[PDB]
Amino acid sequence: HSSGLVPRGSHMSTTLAIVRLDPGLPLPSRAHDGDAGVDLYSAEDVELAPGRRALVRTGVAVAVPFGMVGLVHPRSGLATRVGLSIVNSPGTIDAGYRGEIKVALINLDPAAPIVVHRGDRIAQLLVQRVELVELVEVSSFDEA
Amino acid sequence: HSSGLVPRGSHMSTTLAIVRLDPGLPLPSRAHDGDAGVDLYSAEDVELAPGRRALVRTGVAVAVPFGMVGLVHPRSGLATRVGLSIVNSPGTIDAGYRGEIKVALINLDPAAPIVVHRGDRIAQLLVQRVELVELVEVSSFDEA
Amino acid sequence: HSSGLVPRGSHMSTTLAIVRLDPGLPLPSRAHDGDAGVDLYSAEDVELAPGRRALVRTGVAVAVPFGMVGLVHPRSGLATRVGLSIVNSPGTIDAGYRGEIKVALINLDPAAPIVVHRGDRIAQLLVQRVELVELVEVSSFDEA
Ligand SMILES: O=c1ccn([C@H]2C[C@H](O)[C@@H](COP(=O)(O)NP(=O)(O)OP(=O)(O)O)O2)c(=O)[nH]1
Ligand SMILES: O=c1ccn([C@H]2C[C@H](O)[C@@H](COP(=O)(O)NP(=O)(O)OP(=O)(O)O)O2)c(=O)[nH]1
Ligand SMILES: O=c1ccn([C@H]2C[C@H](O)[C@@H](COP(=O)(O)NP(=O)(O)OP(=O)(O)O)O2)c(=O)[nH]1
Ligand SMILES: [Mg+2]
Ligand SMILES: [Mg+2]
Ligand SMILES: [Mg+2]
Repeated sequence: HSSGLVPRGSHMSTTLAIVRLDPGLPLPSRAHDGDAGVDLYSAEDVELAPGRRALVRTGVAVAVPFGMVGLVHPRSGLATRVGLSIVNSPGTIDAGYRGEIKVALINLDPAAPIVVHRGDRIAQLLVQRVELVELVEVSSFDEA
Repeated sequence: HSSGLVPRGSHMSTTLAIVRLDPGLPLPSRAHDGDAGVDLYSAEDVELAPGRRALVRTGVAVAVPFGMVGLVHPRSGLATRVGLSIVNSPGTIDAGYRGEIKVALINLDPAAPIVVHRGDRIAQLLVQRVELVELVEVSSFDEA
Repeated sequence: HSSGLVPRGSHMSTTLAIVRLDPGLPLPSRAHDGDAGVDLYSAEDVELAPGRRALVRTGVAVAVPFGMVGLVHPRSGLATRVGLSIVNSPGTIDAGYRGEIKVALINLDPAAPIVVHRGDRIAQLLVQRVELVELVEVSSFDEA
């Protein structure tokens, strides 16, 4: 009945430890139930003239579980409306990283600068399993 | 023997409900067996001068299963040949979305405009599981 | 005790067959334990003036398992420092592909050209499961 009970269908759902390096920002959350991503905030004010990029602090650190990856995606609304993107998209956040998550925002508009404010939602963070593959070198795919 | 039988190795393979909002376009399909993506069509004719972007209608809506994500990726051929990309790539399609899938195409060529026609394959849609992570705020990764 | 023993927690970890088409380059490896990606090398020297793109040979071919996808992501360091990106990111490598992996590098800097050398780490390759979804066409999401 209350939300502290893990419902049967979410028994196996994983936890992500997070430190709010900038406690002034809300915890990242999912916009709606079942949303793939939790939105990351900007800790900072930044203006991007057309074509410029910035490495923007999000004020969070996370501990992606071993066997998993964090993935930093552009929001579609800002992408379409003003041409905001992420140079290294999808940003790859490794299980072992304990640093601050940073977003390499870029202005892909021709002519209009983008102003981002501290407390704006600038990206989305997903968490997926990844295959930590063992390479097997072969001389031909025949043999494999 | 016939294709209506789910082969043992595909017993668990998931279904994706789709509505062809624009019934004039073929259903998205995989180019070859085991292909990660089904190709999305453009419902529309659009010309992108260098550096410009457009939000292009695909004529489909989908129901990504709960626990899953739809992911909209650029095709590599158009990317290399004419510099076509997707501003918000990888496009994030949430389980709860029942709208039309739209592709934010962008011309990354310097000098040559891209012409897209209705019925062109402009992107690829993948479907993956996602971890709907429960955030656990900690003051340090020690504690976690 | 020795590394030839598959530790219990990695019993199920998957193998990826690889051919070094250019045996002069090291095998792709993970920068640290639990890293999502193995770094791909450039087989070639290439200079990208601002805004230009190139399809760069990596000197490898791989056999992504059936049920899986290879994903080619930008490195964040080069993305931020010099504006290097990948036009079709995330590059989609299909299970059935046995060709050379190629990286569609692009210079997103305004003004400074990027020089890549043979033996530079230019991208990262991830491997994930993918849902080879069966489309089910419906006239409305009601019915589904
Ligand atoms: O390439 C895309 C990406 C998203 N979408 C749709 C589906 C997705 O569930 C919805 C929201 O995507 P984002 O969360 O990336 N956009 P934004 O964060 O700007 O809007 P919202 O506040 O709706 O989450 O937009 C597309 O049609 N095409
Ligand atoms: O970054 C990439 C992406 C793809 N590829 C190769 C492997 C992949 O299986 C193949 C096809 O990729 P796309 O489906 O993204 N390209 P496209 O749709 O233009 O061609 P096709 O008609 O072959 O699917 O191209 C690369 O070598 N590097
Ligand atoms: O969008 C990003 C991407 C990465 N990162 C951090 C987390 C990740 O684990 C770390 C390394 O990312 P890359 O491997 O993509 N960068 P690079 O290969 O340049 O550096 P390294 O040599 O550290 O792997 O950088 C971010 O903070 N934001
Ligand atoms: Mg959103
Ligand atoms: Mg294709
Ligand atoms: Mg790296």
